Amino acid sequence: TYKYVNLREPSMDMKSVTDRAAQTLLWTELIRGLGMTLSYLFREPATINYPFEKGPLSPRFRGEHALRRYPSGEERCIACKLCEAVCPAQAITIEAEPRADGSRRTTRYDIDMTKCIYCGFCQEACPVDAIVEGPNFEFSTETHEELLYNKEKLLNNGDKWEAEIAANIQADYLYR
Amino acid sequence: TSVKPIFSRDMNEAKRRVRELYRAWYREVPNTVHLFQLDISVKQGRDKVREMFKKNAHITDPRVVDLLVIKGKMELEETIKVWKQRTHVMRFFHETEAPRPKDFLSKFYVGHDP
Amino acid sequence: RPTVRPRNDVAHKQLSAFGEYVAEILPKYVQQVQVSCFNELEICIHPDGVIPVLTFLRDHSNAQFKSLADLTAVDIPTRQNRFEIVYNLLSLRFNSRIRVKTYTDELTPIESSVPVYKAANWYEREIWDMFGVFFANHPDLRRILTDYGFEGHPFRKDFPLSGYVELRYDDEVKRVVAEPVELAQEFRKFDLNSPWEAFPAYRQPP
Amino acid sequence: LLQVLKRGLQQVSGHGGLRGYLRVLFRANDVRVGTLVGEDKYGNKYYEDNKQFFGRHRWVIYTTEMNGKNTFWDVDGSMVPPEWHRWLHCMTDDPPTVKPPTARKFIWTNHKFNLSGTPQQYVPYSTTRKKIQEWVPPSTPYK
Amino acid sequence: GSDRSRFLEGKRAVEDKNIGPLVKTIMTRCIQCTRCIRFASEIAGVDDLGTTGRGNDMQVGTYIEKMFMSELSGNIIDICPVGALTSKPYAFTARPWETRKTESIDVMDAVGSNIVVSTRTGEVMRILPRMHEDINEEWISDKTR
Amino acid sequence: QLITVDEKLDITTITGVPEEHIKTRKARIFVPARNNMQ
Amino acid sequence: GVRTSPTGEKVTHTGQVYDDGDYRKVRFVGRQKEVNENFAIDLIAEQPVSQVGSRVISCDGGGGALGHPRVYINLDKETKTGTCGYCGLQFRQQ
Amino acid sequence: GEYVVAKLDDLINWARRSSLWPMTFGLACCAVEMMHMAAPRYDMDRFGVVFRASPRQSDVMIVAGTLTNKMAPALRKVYDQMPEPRYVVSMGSCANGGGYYHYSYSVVRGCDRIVPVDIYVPGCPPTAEALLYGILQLQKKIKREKRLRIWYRR
Amino acid sequence: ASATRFIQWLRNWASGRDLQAKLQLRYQEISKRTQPPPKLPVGPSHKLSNNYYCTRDGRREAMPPSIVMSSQKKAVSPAPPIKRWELSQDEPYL
Amino acid sequence: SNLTLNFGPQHPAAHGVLRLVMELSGEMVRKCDPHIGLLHRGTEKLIEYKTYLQALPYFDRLDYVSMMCNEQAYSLAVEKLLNIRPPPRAQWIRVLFGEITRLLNHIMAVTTHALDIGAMTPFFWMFEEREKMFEFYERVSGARMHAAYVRPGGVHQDLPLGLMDDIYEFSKNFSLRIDELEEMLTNNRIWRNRTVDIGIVTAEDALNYGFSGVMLRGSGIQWDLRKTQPYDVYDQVEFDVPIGSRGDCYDRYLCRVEEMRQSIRIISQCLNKMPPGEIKVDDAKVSPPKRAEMKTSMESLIHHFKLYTEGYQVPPGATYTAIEAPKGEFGVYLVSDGSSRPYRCKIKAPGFAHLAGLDKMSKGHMLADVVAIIGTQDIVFGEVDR
Ligand code: SF4
Ligand code: SF4
Ligand code: SF4
Ligand code: SF4
Ligand code: SF4
Ligand SMILES: [K+]
Ligand SMILES: [Zn+2]
Repeated sequence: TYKYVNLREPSMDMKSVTDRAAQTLLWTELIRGLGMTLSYLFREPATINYPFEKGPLSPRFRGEHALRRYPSGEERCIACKLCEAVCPAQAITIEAEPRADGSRRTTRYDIDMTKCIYCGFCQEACPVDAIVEGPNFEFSTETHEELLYNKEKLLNNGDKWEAEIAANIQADYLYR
Repeated sequence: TSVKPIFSRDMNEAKRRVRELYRAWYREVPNTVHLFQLDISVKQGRDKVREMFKKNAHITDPRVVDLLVIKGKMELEETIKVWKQRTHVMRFFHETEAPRPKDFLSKFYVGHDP
Repeated sequence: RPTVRPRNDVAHKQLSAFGEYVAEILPKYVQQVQVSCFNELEICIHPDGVIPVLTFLRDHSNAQFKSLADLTAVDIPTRQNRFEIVYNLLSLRFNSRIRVKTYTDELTPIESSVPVYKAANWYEREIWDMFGVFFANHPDLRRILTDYGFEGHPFRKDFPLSGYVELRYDDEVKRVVAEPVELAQEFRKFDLNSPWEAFPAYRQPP
Repeated sequence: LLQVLKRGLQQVSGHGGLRGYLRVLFRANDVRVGTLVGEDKYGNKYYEDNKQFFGRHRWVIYTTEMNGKNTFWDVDGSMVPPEWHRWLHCMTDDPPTVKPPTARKFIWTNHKFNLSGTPQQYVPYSTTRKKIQEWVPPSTPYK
Repeated sequence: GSDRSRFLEGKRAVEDKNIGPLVKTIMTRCIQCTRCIRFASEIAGVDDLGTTGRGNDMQVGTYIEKMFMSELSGNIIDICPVGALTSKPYAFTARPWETRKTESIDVMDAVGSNIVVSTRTGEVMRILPRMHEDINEEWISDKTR
Repeated sequence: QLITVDEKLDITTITGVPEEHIKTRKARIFVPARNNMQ
Repeated sequence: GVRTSPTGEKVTHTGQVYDDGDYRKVRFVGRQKEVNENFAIDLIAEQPVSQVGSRVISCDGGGGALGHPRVYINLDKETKTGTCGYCGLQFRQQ
Repeated sequence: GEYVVAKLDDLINWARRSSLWPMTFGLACCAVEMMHMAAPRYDMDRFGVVFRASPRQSDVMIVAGTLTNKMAPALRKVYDQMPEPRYVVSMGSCANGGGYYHYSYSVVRGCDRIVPVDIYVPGCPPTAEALLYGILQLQKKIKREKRLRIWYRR
Repeated sequence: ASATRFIQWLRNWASGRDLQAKLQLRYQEISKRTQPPPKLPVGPSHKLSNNYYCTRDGRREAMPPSIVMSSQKKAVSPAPPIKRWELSQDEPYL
Repeated sequence: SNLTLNFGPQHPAAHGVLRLVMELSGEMVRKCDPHIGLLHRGTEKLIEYKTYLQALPYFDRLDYVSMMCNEQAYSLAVEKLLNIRPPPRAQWIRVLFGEITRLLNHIMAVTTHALDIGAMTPFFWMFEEREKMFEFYERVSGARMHAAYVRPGGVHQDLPLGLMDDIYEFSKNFSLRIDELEEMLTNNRIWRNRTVDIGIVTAEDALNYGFSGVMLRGSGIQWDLRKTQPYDVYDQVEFDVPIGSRGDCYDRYLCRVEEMRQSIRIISQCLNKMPPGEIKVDDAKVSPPKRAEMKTSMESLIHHFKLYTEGYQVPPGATYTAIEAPKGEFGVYLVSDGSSRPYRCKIKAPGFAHLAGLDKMSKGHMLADVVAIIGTQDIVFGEVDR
């Protein structure tokens, strides 16, 4: 099924011809356009007062990465490298060895935040909710080097944001 | 050993195109030095043209020669029409590359590469 | 069966019949005709047949493939003719798609199909740029995607992913320069293939 | 038109007089009056007004001092602590005064804002130990 | 196999066995294939491994506390189809998909066993056997490994 | 019409590869050994 | 369990620290070395051993689907506790 | 003496951070989020950041998208023609360091190989709000400048 | 929402519409930002019997292409001619 | 005389950068030679080093105004090679967000076309609508643009509770926003002077030059892949295909405005016909299992482990799959060699053939018209250069 967007015959009766001459000489359709912009002048603007007001986001939002812990304080990550395998940008670098207590834990966990595409595949792949993308999006820096996160930075991000991260996961985990 | 030609049916036909392309490049160099305000001289530019031609002097396949001329003409068209910029022209001279060691001892000192 | 893609035997039969039709009319050029299990018709032809076959498919009243959807190439280094040229055509009259494939190597040119489809102009420039296949009698054959002065044909399987050179700005010469590529982090090659066969239906004879 | 002017006057009174009214005008470029939802431990004050359209219905008046930094004029979004970050960005409807976050012993008690460009900025380094151990020659001339 | 489970019960769990510093045993992963038993008896000529118990409780091991320290012992890591027997030195250090394989030769003796050297990011991660029917078949000695 | 070429096929000059990565490289042609772990 | 080396640089939970003659510690001059202070190895050691009745116990890390894959732990050995391979919690048969 | 130089620095710093005219290099998808920062919800004009600015009238360059080798000389040329003071904001992973295309043969692995960068805005793309946070962060960087203080002590 | 009645009339007259009925700014008609938890359904392969994977294995039902002609009567078209489209009855002409 | 157009306008623009080398005689344009590749990022080569899942985000970044539509095209191609079928609810979600994406694209196409011609104001009004649609993207995927939401097998997650109500509230008011846009442009004599009889292309030429989408329908060709070669559940919704009569910029503008109205009409049916059920194919050898299953069932954990490391293997074969993307026919020629990584992935960008026709369409026009013709083609150089 189709329709014509511009297949109309203008009437050639005198009344219709004089309607078009009036539009040509008196700029009626231009005046109409001025009416529309005038009405907007008197509308409330859509602008918000950033940084005092913020754009709305959802629990699923993919922001700055963080490494999480169990309630006891033990790290969740057990160096399985599923996140490193799936990462589409090869942004993750991991090394691991047996910890002094025998645990399977990483000795390196780097995310090059300038390689990362913020896709969230790592947190999908993680089997123990260890690597997540947090809600923070205001972490721009003055140097490139500050965006090459190592494990200490990511663990500090986890300890910094866990209060929000845990609530957001509580809100969305039944959709996963 | 029966193949579809590109342009030239034998080496003699192919070498005619090579000489025609060299003529065009040879005459273009003075204009290139002026248009791009290059700090190199016309002699340096023409020496570069000779070096690029010489490195392929050992070819004996007329089809390979045709492709080399096809590519050389494309490169000339980029230069004449000023689709290239100054950086593209100067990429033939590798000015910021430090000379790499040639003899066995120099290579031995600096790494494992042959 | 909810998870399995349903078959369409009617279209498989129609495309098979039209495949024989084309082979009967162009025996000088047609080498193979196949219909995939998801109902796509491919005509494999000798490279000399590009213009006759494409012209026939465009102009024949039972074909009318007036629209060139896509023209591309595939590099298979193990083949004597490593390059496979693929034409994806569309017929609005018969609401159908056909695929025409031929082959070439590094030194053998292919006839330009610009006379049949004006759409081919840039597609062939891209194939020349990315694969180094030369198209004879092309009005304006030159690179289209790569940088000026770029050496090599990046879509060849033996061209390295990161190339051979990289750019930076150099203050001493006050311009962007090109130097041999060095990576702070080498791309990490992964061996993913399972050592166990997945699809018995495609097993090749020993 | 007179009722609009009254609401204009109400905002001056609603910000504790002219001095408080001018302070918020110059700090926040906004003189609206909202309901106080709560104040965090750093001094940020959170307000809501659900008659405003979505986006302007919640806001924070940043504290004038945080972690030893004078933030009277210099404020930024990283000053909002995580428990309020969720409410302010409408990721949830309940503020931390009604749905407090779960307490864990490892969670930062003190939020930190973006520290880039300061002496507390993050500096990357390799967290792994040396791989290849070199032979140490004997410290005696037995040769 | 299928793509899902219909097992609604609790799982079995078995205690681990210490058999030396080279082979770590996580015997809950064992699928009772008896490859290690047959290798130890036939290839290595050491009748130390067997099965104790019966039925679902059948357990592969040594029964008593014993070490399987033979010059060919490390080969049971390769033949164990599962992660029940794993290299202790290698533990947790790498995943297979990320290693680069260099096919090379062993120089620890004069046999010349064919090996694969697994490397990652410029580091040697482990040594594996490489099949060669006329030399080492598909085994290596523990010094080589 | 076809021509006759008896030269050995060589495309080194038209591949764009730097000379260093043609003349000093050693290619290894092999069938990969089975991963002994599987 | 942070500790400072003789030069004053903190050692991380992975044991990393630039040695005396390592120029690379120049990157921290005028800035700082990011070190997480909550060493997981020390925190998991503070958890009490859980006393259970059965020979076999299961752990999923707590929180149901928000924990780790559920594994079963054998507690027959009396010389040691059963340790969860995911979260490090310890169990003992009473 | 020092008091007069201190206040003059404040005045000129205030004027410059209050009138930041950006030249946007809309290279790829990051430019879309840049347009949303100009759109009504954020209205960067309300901070004094004008919508339409000519490269020769610009104070800040925003690199919003992937920088290819083919494009790198042209970007440098525009930067070189910018009158000073001039600042560069790198927006998004591609501009920051190559991003998804880091290992491509045709891509510059970060625009900071071509021009000095003042602010790196992370994300793929950064949200319009994250970009606005970065611009506000550049303003506070300008606020900390002490050009006349340094000159006085020369 | 809070425009004076006079301003509502002015912008309604200037635009020629009833703007107040379709404001572009969102108020309280939108969904709550906290929702009750979902309980999502499971697919048709979630069964305890009569569910052998080999009966629902789409990947293994794919076959190599049928070879119609290899170099190893009525005419036909690739499909029947397409049927002429019908004019919209909802609104044929704009 | 020879002249080079600037890379981009002096206001924010998100189409990419173009080097247009032109030959002029007086006011008239005699030759147009677009020089592209300024956003060539070797996407097609990078995909060969990715698993099928890892390559999916690359399609968000092609026509980065039509993200989920590009995801749909790639997903359909892999589903065809896999010989599997996404569940009905996922198909409805894909059509629903496909049309929301069409609205996103057509706002950008129409309003930036106007903005470059000098009509700045509509861009601001309609980008507030785009901002609200970005919120729908963010609520289903967590990202405003590059959602990576539509995947082979279905979609990544089910709609959150309350989302469909919000999509209804948005859709309820959108036609009024279109009307305001038409009030500014449709009957404006300046707008008509800039577009009417500009860039005329005949039906015959449009076909031979490889055009698609509105570039065909503006010339009267009755063709739309959603009608003629339907995919997902497009055969279950009612809508009209707008057709032009003059084949010029003005008719193509009218076609795009009317297509926005039809997209609202389709969205309305999607909101009412949304079925219950799972949102990705119930085959764990293709689609990963639910997280609760992965943490409880041995089979689920294995399949989760393998799908996120090796990825699923795709049977060997080649397909050309195309959709009616907002900019035209968007297709992929996808070659599988039997492994978990594609052997070759050629991307057919509708703007590639459209831009190749710029020289043909600009003949006999003035310099200022070249801007109008580029706008009417709706060119984004992520898909042109790839
Ligand atoms: S978000 Fe995506 S690109 Fe970034 S680290 Fe995770 S998997 Fe890699
Ligand atoms: S973060 Fe998760 S997926 Fe990545 S290595 Fe650790 S446990 Fe595995
Ligand atoms: S080889 Fe491994 S799986 Fe087989 S019986 Fe021995 S320990 Fe068990
Ligand atoms: S990797 Fe193999 S042996 Fe190890 S737990 Fe998984 S299925 Fe068992
Ligand atoms: S960083 Fe992401 S959004 Fe920005 S240009 Fe690159 S791919 Fe596009
Ligand atoms: K093993
Ligand atoms: Zn546990």
